Amino acid sequence: TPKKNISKGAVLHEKPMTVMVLTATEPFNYKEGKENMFHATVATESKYYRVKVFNMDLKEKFTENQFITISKYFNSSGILEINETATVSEAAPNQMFEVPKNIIRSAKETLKISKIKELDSGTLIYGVFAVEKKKVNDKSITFKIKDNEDNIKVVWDKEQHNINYEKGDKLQLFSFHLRKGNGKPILHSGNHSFIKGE
DNA sequence: GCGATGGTTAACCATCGCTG
DNA sequence: GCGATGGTTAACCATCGCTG
Ligand code: NA
Repeated sequence: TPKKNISKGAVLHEKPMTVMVLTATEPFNYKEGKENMFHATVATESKYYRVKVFNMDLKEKFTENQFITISKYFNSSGILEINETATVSEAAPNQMFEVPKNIIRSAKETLKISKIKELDSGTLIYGVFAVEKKKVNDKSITFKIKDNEDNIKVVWDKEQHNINYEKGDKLQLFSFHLRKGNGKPILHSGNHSFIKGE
């Protein structure tokens, strides 16, 4: 189906958009071993975007600093999602552009934890954070992460502990969900979450 | 109608840790 | 000693996608 693996409520964009690839993770299985994906960050002249890619045929195309043109991709609350429905081509020279330094900078920065806490519940969070505590449990792995001004609990709920993380490492989070309500805000894993040592 | 997804509340029980 | 903190499970409420 054209919407296979795409997030609920995502909007199809048929028009081509050219982006420069900044980063991409290795592929990994999710949905209890049934599907694969990888995370990426790309930039246009005006914005950077987090990207979730479900078509493994594209892994070779998501190369650092290369320009690619994407169409029939989806937009899920600002996160670009790309499945087999999309077309991805190498960009024509006359479609390339310079990505402003401030965009590159933004795409690499991590929001302050105190600022993260002010966002709406359900907001997807990405970033690199110092680790204060780590606890491996039967059904979860939890962390206390911190920056210079604040700390927050991270809950990894996926039944799987094969995380490439070593003691002393900073923790890199992809697509965690801010949770709040009555009590302390936390970052909780979701179907697409990925965690690794920096 | 059901599966996937997912935020909130809360019960329950264990462990932690040490004066606002 | 004992209140605070933390893990697990579940109920509840909700939306979407597919139901050609
Ligand atoms: Na996939």
